[PDB]
Formats: sequence, C-alpha cells, structure tokens
Amino acid sequence: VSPPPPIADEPLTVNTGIYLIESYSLDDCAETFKVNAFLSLSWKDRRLAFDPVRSGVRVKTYEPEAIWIPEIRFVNVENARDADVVDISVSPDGTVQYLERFSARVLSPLDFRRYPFDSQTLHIYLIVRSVDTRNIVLAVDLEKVGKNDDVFLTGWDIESFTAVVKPANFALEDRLESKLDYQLRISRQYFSYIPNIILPMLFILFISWTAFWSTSYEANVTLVVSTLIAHIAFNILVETCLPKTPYMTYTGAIIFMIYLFYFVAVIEVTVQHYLKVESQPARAASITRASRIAFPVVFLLANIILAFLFF
Amino acid sequence: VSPPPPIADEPLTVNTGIYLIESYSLDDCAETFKVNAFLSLSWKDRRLAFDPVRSGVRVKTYEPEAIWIPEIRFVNVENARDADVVDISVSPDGTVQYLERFSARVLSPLDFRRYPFDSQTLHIYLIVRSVDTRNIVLAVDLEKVGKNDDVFLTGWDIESFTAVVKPANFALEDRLESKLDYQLRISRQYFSYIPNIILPMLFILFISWTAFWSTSYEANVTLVVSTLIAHIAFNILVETCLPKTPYMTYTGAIIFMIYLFYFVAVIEVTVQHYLKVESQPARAASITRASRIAFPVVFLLANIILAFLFF
Amino acid sequence: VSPPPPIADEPLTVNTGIYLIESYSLDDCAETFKVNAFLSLSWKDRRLAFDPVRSGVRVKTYEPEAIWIPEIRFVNVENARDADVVDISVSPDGTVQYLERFSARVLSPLDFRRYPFDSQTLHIYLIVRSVDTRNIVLAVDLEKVGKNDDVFLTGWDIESFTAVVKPANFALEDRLESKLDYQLRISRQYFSYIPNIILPMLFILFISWTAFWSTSYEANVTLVVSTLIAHIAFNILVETCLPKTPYMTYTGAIIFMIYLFYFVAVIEVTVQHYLKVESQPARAASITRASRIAFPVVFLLANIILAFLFF
Amino acid sequence: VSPPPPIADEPLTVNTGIYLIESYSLDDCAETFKVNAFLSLSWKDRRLAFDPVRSGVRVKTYEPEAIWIPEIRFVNVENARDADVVDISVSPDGTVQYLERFSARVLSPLDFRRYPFDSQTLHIYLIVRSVDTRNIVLAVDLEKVGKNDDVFLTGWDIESFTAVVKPANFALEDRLESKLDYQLRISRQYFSYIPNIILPMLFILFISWTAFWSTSYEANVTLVVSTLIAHIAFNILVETCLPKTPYMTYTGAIIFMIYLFYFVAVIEVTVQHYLKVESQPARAASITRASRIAFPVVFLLANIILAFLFF
Amino acid sequence: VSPPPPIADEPLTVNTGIYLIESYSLDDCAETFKVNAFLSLSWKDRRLAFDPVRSGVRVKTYEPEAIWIPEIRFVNVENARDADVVDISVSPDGTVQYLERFSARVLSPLDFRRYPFDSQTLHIYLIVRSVDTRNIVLAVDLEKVGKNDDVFLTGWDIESFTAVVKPANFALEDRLESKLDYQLRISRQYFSYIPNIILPMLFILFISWTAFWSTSYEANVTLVVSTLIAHIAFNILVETCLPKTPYMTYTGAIIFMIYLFYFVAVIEVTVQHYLKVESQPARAASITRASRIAFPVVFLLANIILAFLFF
Repeated sequence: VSPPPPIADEPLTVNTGIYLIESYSLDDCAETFKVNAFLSLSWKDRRLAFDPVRSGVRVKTYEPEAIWIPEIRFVNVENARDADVVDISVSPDGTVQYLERFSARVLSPLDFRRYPFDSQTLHIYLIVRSVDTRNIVLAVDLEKVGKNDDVFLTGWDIESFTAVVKPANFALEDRLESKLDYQLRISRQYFSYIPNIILPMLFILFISWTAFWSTSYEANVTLVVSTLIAHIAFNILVETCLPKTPYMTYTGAIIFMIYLFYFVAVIEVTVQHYLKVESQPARAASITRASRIAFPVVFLLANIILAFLFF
Repeated sequence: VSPPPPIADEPLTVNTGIYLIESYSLDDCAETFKVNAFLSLSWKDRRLAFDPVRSGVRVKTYEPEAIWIPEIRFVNVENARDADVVDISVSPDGTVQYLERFSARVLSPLDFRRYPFDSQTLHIYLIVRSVDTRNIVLAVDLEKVGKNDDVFLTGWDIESFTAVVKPANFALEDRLESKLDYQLRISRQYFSYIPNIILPMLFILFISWTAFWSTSYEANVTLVVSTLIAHIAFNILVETCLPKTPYMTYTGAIIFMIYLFYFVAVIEVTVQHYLKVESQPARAASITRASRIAFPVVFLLANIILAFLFF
Repeated sequence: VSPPPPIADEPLTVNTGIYLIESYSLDDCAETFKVNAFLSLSWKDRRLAFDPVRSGVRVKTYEPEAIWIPEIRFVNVENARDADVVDISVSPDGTVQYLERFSARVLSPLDFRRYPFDSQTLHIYLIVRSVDTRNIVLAVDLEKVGKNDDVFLTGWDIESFTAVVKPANFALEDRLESKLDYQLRISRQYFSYIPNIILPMLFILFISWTAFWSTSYEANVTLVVSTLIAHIAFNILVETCLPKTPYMTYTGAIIFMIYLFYFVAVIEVTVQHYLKVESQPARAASITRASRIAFPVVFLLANIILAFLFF
Repeated sequence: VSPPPPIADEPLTVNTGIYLIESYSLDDCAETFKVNAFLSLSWKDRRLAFDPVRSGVRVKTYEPEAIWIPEIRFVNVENARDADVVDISVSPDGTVQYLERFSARVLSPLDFRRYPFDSQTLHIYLIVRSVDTRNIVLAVDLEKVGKNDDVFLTGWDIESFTAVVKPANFALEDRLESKLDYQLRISRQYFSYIPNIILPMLFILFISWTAFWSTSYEANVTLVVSTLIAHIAFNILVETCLPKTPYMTYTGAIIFMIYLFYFVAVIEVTVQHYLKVESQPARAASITRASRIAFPVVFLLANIILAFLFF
Repeated sequence: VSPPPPIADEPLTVNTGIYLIESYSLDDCAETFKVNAFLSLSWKDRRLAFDPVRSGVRVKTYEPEAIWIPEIRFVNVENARDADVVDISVSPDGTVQYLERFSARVLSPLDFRRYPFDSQTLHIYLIVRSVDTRNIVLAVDLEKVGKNDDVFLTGWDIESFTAVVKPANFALEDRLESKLDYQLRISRQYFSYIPNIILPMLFILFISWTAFWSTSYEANVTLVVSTLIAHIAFNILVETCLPKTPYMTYTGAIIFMIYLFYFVAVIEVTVQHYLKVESQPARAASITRASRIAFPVVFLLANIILAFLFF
C-alpha cells in the first residue's frame, strides 16, 4: 500500500542505524571507498498494530512487498547499493524493525595537503524524499550505530564511526528531503614512509653536497647531474606511493624544494668553476667552503618553515 | 495502456529536468564521466484526470506498470542508465509528475589543446522516439534543472549545469526523434602544474645552459646529454598527468620545443669544440658568449609565440 | 509461441539494420571496440494479422513476450549484447517492425603493420540459426543502415558504416545459419606522431652522430652510450603510443633500425680509437670523415627502403 | 514458510561444509582472493518428515522456494556470493541436505613482513543471524570440508583447507549471530626470487665496491653514482614483484640497507679524495684498503642481524 | 519434473559437444582465457517420447522449464557461464537435443618455462553431479566438437580443439561425478621477439665488450656501467612482454646470464686497471686480449648449454 497516516499532523520519523561489517578498497585517486554494512530502519505504522494474547506470540514478521517501507537512498554512492533484506519485525504497538545488509562504493572527498600525516573524515549521507501524503524525517538510533572491531583499511588507523544526530532537512525539486551524515574517521599509519621515501631521497641529495669538497668540474658535474637523474629515477620508483593532487601537498613541497636545491648546487658548481677559470681561486674556495654549511642549514631551515606552514 | 490521445492534432510535450547529485570518474583518456542525478519527467494524460471532490485526495500515486510512461533514453551513454523510480504523482487534470534517480557513464568528447588552461563542455543528450499514435516532443523545466552545491570533479571548477531549451527535432529510421542538450561546464583548476611540471622541467633545461660558461668538451657533453636524460626521465615521471592526445597540445608544444633546445645546445657544444680544435678559439668564444643570451631570449620569445598561437 | 508457418516451402526473411548511435573504447591490445546502436528487425508473421476496422487501430504494439521474435545473436561479441526493446509494431498484413537499442563489446582483428598510417575494417557479424519448422534467412534494409554524424573514435577518421547485403548462409551442427557482415571503416589520424615520437627520437640519434667531429674517446663513449640510454628512456616514454604486436610493424622497424645505428656508431667510435692508439691516425681520420656523410645517407636510404617495403 | 519449531527449547544446528573447487586472483595489494566452491548445508525440519513406505520414495527433492532454508551469508566478501543451488534433498526424519556452488571475492588481511618467505592464513567467515522464533547455530561437518587436488595459486604452496569447528556465537543489534572460521593456509614458493631480485641487485652493489681498488676520483664518482642509478632503475624493474606496504618488510629492509651502503661508499670515495688532495695519501690508502674488507664484512654481518630479527 | 527413469539399472548418458565460436582475452598473468561457444547436450527421456502420427509432427520444441535438463557445470570457470538456450528438440523416442550459446572465463594453468617457444594446452572441464534417482555419465559426440575457422588468439597458432572421449568418473561429497576434458592446443608465434627483445639486448651487451680494446679505465667504467644501465632500462622497456613467473624461464635464464656477464666484464675492467697501476702491464694486456675471445665464446657456449638444458 501507501505511507502510514499521522496521529495528528506530524511528519514520519524513520530511526536509522549503520553498523560497519567490512571496509575495503579506499581509492586515494578516485576519492572512493567500499563499504559492507547493516542498515537498520525503524518507523511507526498503526495499520500494522496488533493484540498479543490473541495472536499467539508478541512479534510478527513481514516480507518487503507485504508492507510499506520508506525509500531510503544514499547521496554519495556511485551506483545504488547492493542490498539484501535480512529481517522485518513488527512489535504489537505497530513499530517496524527493518534490517538489510548492503555493500556500496561511497564517494567522499579527500584532503592530501598533510600527506603522509593526514587524517580523513569519510562521509556516508542517508536521504529520504517526503511524499505527497506526509513528510518523512530521518533520526539516529545510537544503539544501532557501530562497527566490527576488526574493520581495517591497510595504511590507516580507523578512529571512529559516528553519526551527526541532527538531520539536514531541506527542500529539493519542490519537496522536503531529510539528510543524515554518518562519519568514518581515519588517520594515516604510514611508517615505512621514512625508510621508503624520505631517507633514500635525502641520501641522494646529500651525495650531491659532496661537490663542495671537490674542485674537479668534471667530477662535480657528474655528482650534481647524475644525482639529479637518480632523484628523478627515485621519484618514478616512489610515484605510486604519492597523492597525484591538483594542489600542493606537504610531501610535494619537500620534493619541489629538493629540485630547487639541485638547481642551486649546479649554479654553485658552475660559479666555482668560472671563478677558478677566471683566475679568482680565493673566491671560488670561499663560496665552496660556505656552501658546505649554507646548503644543509638553508635546507634544514626551509623544511622547518614548510612543516610550520603545513602544521 | 498505450500513449495519451491528442486534444486536436498536437504532439505530446514531455517536460524534462536533470538535477546533478554527484559527479565523479572524469576519465580524460576514455572521454567519459560518471554522473548520479535525478531525472524528472512531466506530461499530460487526460485518461488519468480525476475529480478531487469524489476522490477526496488531491494527488494520486501510481506504480510505473499501472500507467503509460514515455520511453526516455540518453544518446551518449555507454550502457543504459541504472534507474530507480523515486515517485509518480498525478494531479486532477491528468498531469504526471515522474521522478527517478539514475547513474550513468556519459561519453562526451574532450579538447586538450589548451591543457592545463582548458575548459570543457560536457554533454548529456536526452532523447525520445515518437510513436505511431502521436509524436513526442521534449521540453525543459528550468525549475527542475540544477546541481547539488557539493558536486565536485577533482582538478576542475564546476562552472554551470544548464540545458539548451530548444530541442533538436529530426527524423530517424522513418520516425520523429526529439533531442535535448544538457551542458556541464567545467574549467581546469591545476595550480600545482607550475611546481609539479613546468618549474622542474625548466631547471633541467637551465642546467644544460651552464655549458655556455664551460670550455671542457667532456664536461659539456655530460651537461647536455645527462640533462637530456634527466628531462626524458622527468617526462616519464609526469607522463600520467599529461593527456594522451592524437593532436598537438599547448603543454605538448612546450615539451617539443624543449627537445629542440637540447638538440640546438648539442650543436653549439659541438661547434664550439670543433672551432677550438680547428685553432679558431675567438669564434668558439664569441658563439658561446652569444649563446648565454641567445638561448634564454629565443626560448622566452618562442614561448610568447606559442602562448599567442594557443590563446 | 513458435515460428510463423510458410505459405509454400520458402524460408523466413528477417530484414536487418544497424544504426550506430555511438562508438567508444577501441582497445588496440584487446582488438575490441564498444558500440551503442539500434538494431532494427522486420519479418512477416501472418498469425498476427488484424482488421484495422474491428481493432480500431491501424498498427498494433506488442510486448516481446507476447509474440514470436527471431533469435538474432552477434558472432564476434565478448558477452551477449545489452538490449532494450524500443518498439514492436505490427501492421495488418502481419508485418512486424522490431527495434531495440543495444550496447556490445565487439572482437574484430586489427592489423598494425602500417602504424600510424594504418586503416582498419571493424566487423559486426549478425547471425540467425534456422529452426526445424522453417529456415530463417537474414537480409539488409539499407534505409535502416547508418550512423549518427557525431560518431567518433579519438585518433581515427570514421570512413563508412556499411553492410555486405549478401548473407553467408551455411550449415553448422546439422542446421542452417544465415550470417551478415556489417563493416565500420576507420583510418588513423595521428598528427602529433611526428612531434611526439619521430622528431625527438631522431634528435637523440643525431646527437650520437656528433661523435664524428670528435677525437676524444671518453667524450665519444659518453655521446654514443648516453644517447643510447636517452633513446631507451624515450621509448619507455612513448611505449604507450606504440602498439604491442607479435609481428613487425613499420614504426617498429624504424625503432629496430635506430638500435642497429647505435651499435654501428659504437663500432666506428671503437675502430677510430683503436686505429689512433695503433698509430694509424690517417685511417681513423678518414673513417670518421666518411661516417659524417655515410651515417645520414645510409639512414635516409634504409628509411626509404622501409617505407617502400611497408607501402 | 517460516523456521522449523524446536522439540524443547534448543537452537537450530546448521551443519556447514565448504569444498574448494577453484582458487584464483590472489591480489596482494587489495588483500583479496577469488574462490569457487561448494557450500553444503544440513539441518532437521520435522515439518518435512515423511514415512518412506507410505510415500513410496526414500528421498524427496525440493525447490529452494518450496522449503525453509537458513539465511547463510559470508562476513568478509566484497559483494554477495554468486550462488547456484545444485541440490536439495530430504530424508524421512526431516533432515535437509542442501548444496550450492558459489563464487566469491574474499577480503582477508595479509602480512608481508617475511616476504618472500611469508605464509598466509586466508579466512572465509560463515555467518547466520538468529530469528524471533528460534536461535540458529552453525556447525562443521568435516566430511564435507575439503579442496580439489588441482587447486592452485601461482607462486604459492596450498598447505591446508580447514575450519575452526567451534563457532563464534555472539550478540549483535539485539540478536544472536553464529560465526564460522574457514582457513586456507598458503606459503610462498618464490625460488626465482634469488636470480630475479637479489643476485642482480647484489652484483650492482658489488660493482660499487670496485671503487676500493681505484684512486681516480672521477672513475669512483662514476662507479658509485652510476651503480646507485642502476640500483634505482633495477628496483623500478622489480617493483611489480614487491608489494605496497605501510610497514617495513624483510626484503624492504635489505633494499633500505643497500641504499645506506651506496651513501657510505660515497662518503669513503669523498674522504679518500679529500685526504689525497690534502696531501695525506697514507690515510687515504689505509681507509680504501680497510673498506675492501669492511664493506663486505659489515654488509654480511648486517644481513645476518636482519634475517635474525625477521626470523 | 525429476530425472528420466532407467530401462534397466543403467546410468544416464549425456552426449556433450563444444563448438568454439570465439576465443579471446588470453591473460598470461591470470592464467585465464575467455571463450564464446556452443554447448550441445543429448540424452534419452522416455517420458517425452511420442508417435509422430497421432501427436501431429515429427519433432517438438520445449522451454527449459517444461522438461528436465541435466545440470552441466564447468569445473575451471571463475563465475558460472553466461548461457542462452538456443534450442531444445525432442525426437519420437524421447531423445532430447539441447543447444545453448555460452561465454565463460576459463582458468587453465600455463607453463612459461619455454617462452617464447612455448606451447599450451588450454582445458575446459565439463562436469555432472549424479542424483538420488539415477547416476549421470558424460559422453563425447565428436560430430558436435569443433571450432570456427576465424578463431584467433593474437600471438598464437591455434593448433586443435579436441576432447578426451573417456570421462573421469569419481566420487565426491558422497555422490558420483562424471568429468570431461576439452583441450585447446595453442603454440606461440612471437616472430618480432628477435628484433624486439633479443637483438637490442645483445647489441647493448656487445657494446660492453668494446672495453676489451681500451686501456682507459674511465672510458671502460663508462662502457660497462652505462651499458648495464641501458640493459636495465631496456628490460624495463620489455618488462611487459616477458612472463612474471615464480619459476625460472628460458628467456629469464638468458637475461640472468646477461647480468652475470656485466659483473664479470666489471671484474676484468677492474683487474686490468689494478695490474696496470701495480706495474704489471704485460698481464693486464694478456687478460684483455684473452677476454676479446673468451667473452663471446663463453657466452655462445653457455647459451647452447641453456638452449639444450631447456629443449
């Protein structure tokens, strides 16, 4: 049939809950994550209320086709979720207790500015469009909101699974819509980042700095240029592990700065050679001697500045 | 039943509207984008007209099987859309208000000539094939054409979501077809393009220009050729965030020009060495001294010419 | 029900037509292409004959389950097509006019020997298996064979969409099968192939040829070997663009020849050094001087020979 | 109908059994694997009991819709399994022998710390949610738990397929849930890892150690830096064989250590040159002479330490 | 209804036949191959027998739901086949002639030890589980086993499509199962392997051998190490068209040997330099002179040993 009628003039309250069973396929590029969970729904339908000591027990079961069920959808899913109704139970008062198991690919924007020290809030937005007969409003039953303890996303610490109790009620295409924000909080657990990305990248840069204890222009050109190639090769090696964002990231700023340093090291190597060749070895020597301290110090300072700007 | 009959001899007007809920998976290579939206349909079916007084209730709800619904399809979709009828509402005059939520992978050609300063117009073409009994014509209800504020496509600014009100009515396979052009305007927001692509690429090129302050042929060969390798290695690194195109792009033209510059720098390095070896060091020195200014100037000029040609 | 009965002993003619709505996902590696088109079918089933006067209607509309429809399949599809019956129209003589919109991934062999100056004929084979009751034969209604003007395949010029009118009638597993060849002719458009693949590849090779104006064995080893690395790096860069083939392609023959040239250039560099070292500088000088003309000339000649062999 | 009623107040026991037909698509990155297996279910339903003599038959076959079947689901699947009921058989007492063939993509966490000498325990968790009328409990029929001998996962030795007989009975969303742990034990068989990964990687490192029999700073810089590039290039080559891991792996630790060794070799090469240049050739020579033994010994020592820490 | 009853105590014989329409998507990594074929089935069901005279025909057509059909499955498929019943024909004696068109992704292990001179036998295992009423046994109708002449797998010669007539009858989960082995024989046709992989790889190795006509340690270090980089770069280039295998392949053995040769060439270059430096130029010269013949000879010999050892 159609929606339940109101006692007075009130909207229908659909008590919702989401219990996370599985979390997988967090795609950093697509900004999507796959979820496998329970969706619990509860609402009052008077037309279904019954007498207990006349019925032979206290709670009866229905098929989805037999009764009216609210049309709940998710806002930020790519395709409609794959759902399987687990159970429908009517208490004597007429309260319906719906339960389904669903899997869905959820689109939630990600902010990689602080990579690999970034935290994310993954959203699952529940929605219900009000009907002509009556208005439908979503609510949160906190007893029904949780997550399985072994829920995992490799590379992340799963912080919390909560819901913003107060729904976002608004008008859309001339009709009322009640929205619910379910939040999955995750923070990045990237340990190997140091021995995998930073450390070998810094060793290559440090090798270039040995050109400050050499006067051989040929040896210096080989040091600075070949390390620059090794650095680029190393990025090609590590690119897989990085964000690929249209905005500047923290790790990306360090990498950019390392490119600047190779350029400055070339200028020095070039300058030192020109001065030597132009019979000014005292200046060439003082510049090289300064560079030995200037390069690490300016590097360390600029990194402190960067860290400060990002955090 | 079959389509509603005409009052006179007029075609049936189906008032359409698309409201963008989500936009995702813009594939630059496939020239496709995924969309999750509402499709609203409106027409008049006199056969469904009712007396609100005798019926008591002012709007009646129907199941898709119960009434006639026009067969609306999308022209530029890979497979048929995944749709879910949200609501069907009938008013006393026989006005039908249809609403469905659909997801679809839309094929729309992209023009990368101005990358990364390119703008795109994504198309969603609505179509209806006329029946034997009467002709069907599409129309645009602008109240029903919009987009959710949260609608995002990482790397792009979502400009507008509009529809070309005037349908494209034409004959096909001996029947009338009424087409509607819905347009999603996007412009690229690639800030990080400068520190990610251009700047490190220019530093490598600038390093090869240091061969103009050196007389060592061995050091110069290492500078020019090793930077050329570094440049190629760098492009392999950035390959991913450059579009694969059968036509010349703006970024592609800069990159091609940088390859030409490495070739010219080799010629110079070669020429300077030959002259020195052929006991003409005055010419060798004047060419190298000129190159120091010629190379940056000719580069800067050619880039101005390129920018002008593309914009 | 079962198939329509013959007036005499004649086969049933199914008039077919394919109208290309869209063409996408041409996979050069898989030798597959995706298509979205109309399939029109027309046959006479007298059992459906009606009196327009008695029925009140001039044309009767049926559901696919209501009437007999020939089992048309495609030979060269990955999985069965995704079809959506648009319309079934019966005229009083019993002529059925069927129309469906379908999407399918078609397997059609590709010949890359002339890449990037290759043209392809993409096939879509329609088939019908005859029944015991009567033989079924396919036919082409040319009024119903076409393609939308907007039909595109990035990197190709869509030449024509035609059908070989004469069906291929043959026996298979003790029954008659009537086959139809629909052909989509495409020719490659790769304007950017010259500035993207050939030109930078030729510049690298030309850099190696500068070793013919040098006597420094160390500088020459660096020129030849570093260019060889740059060439390999460049090919890894263009890998994607080139097709992966178990046969020799035109572009592939050029690339192979460029590898041979690097080897010959090494031999020269090696020979010139040995002669100089073995106190024969007059020969070393004459070989190097010859190489300056020999290398470009032999290269240009071998390319003319290759072009001739392939075209 | 609804669930079978209890004789007393006992829960319903569903005897389960999974027989592995095929194992494929072990995705090291996704931490998923695909499975094709039989799912056997057994329970007693008194309502189905029959006298074989009066009925004439020893066994009765039913359609899934005809009888009550428990709702068994898998916990750690991406989407619901693709199942096909093979057979349903009832014995005179009301015992039901259910059998289905299913395929499913299973999510099971993987531990790469000991790669390539790692072993994995793959989990397939069976679950049943209890109903209002009676509690449902899962059990293991070991006669029905097995695997086809042909079962393979390229690169692994399939050790065992077993089930933890004792179910995990617990409460969830106000109802009892009975869980079963099916375990597939696999151990990696990567022999080709030595000639494919380690040996060529060690040869490159050993080439860098030849700088200890050279006094040419230019030759030494080329040896150390060019091998460092070759090492990075080699890792890019083998990157596909190694997994993306947020934790340090054994192979990962060796690779990190090899990066440290290239850095130390640079320091030595740099130190030896500075001492020579600073007119201390006796120290330079003694350091280089020590390095010849120090480098292999410290390397061999640190690898023994690493192996010990990981095993 | 249920299965046909036996005349005497015999099992039911299901005559099978597979006719290959299309072969595509041979995935060397997944060890899977996609196939599009006809599956013909034939068995006797007396319940369906008729006198052609009284019943009004010779043969009659049934719907799959109307009659009993044996449950034939494939053992080595990832998911259940996509099948479409083409025809069901019952002859006067009750001989059922079933025909369906199916597509399936078939898992068949591959042996890359002889790559690219390998041959493969692709298996399609047909199976039937016996019922309580009677045992079911599979048989091969050779008239119904074939393949379309157009059947292709790019890079392979399709040798034969046959079936091992004698089924594999065995017990599983307390019931009889009858298995059939259908074999697709393919042999690799990788012509372009020589100019694409071997030849450029050998040229790089040969370039390293020029260090045997040089006394310049700096030039030699550049030759050996830069070619080693070029070799690795070339392997990254050919990575794609080489088997990723947990076992040693023929090509893999050649490639490993090439890595060993670069290491030995380094030792020589190192030895020759040390002897020269340690005032023993006569030995240095004799070693270098020997290596000129030793290297090609030992290489050519080891390749003959390998070839032999593998074929």
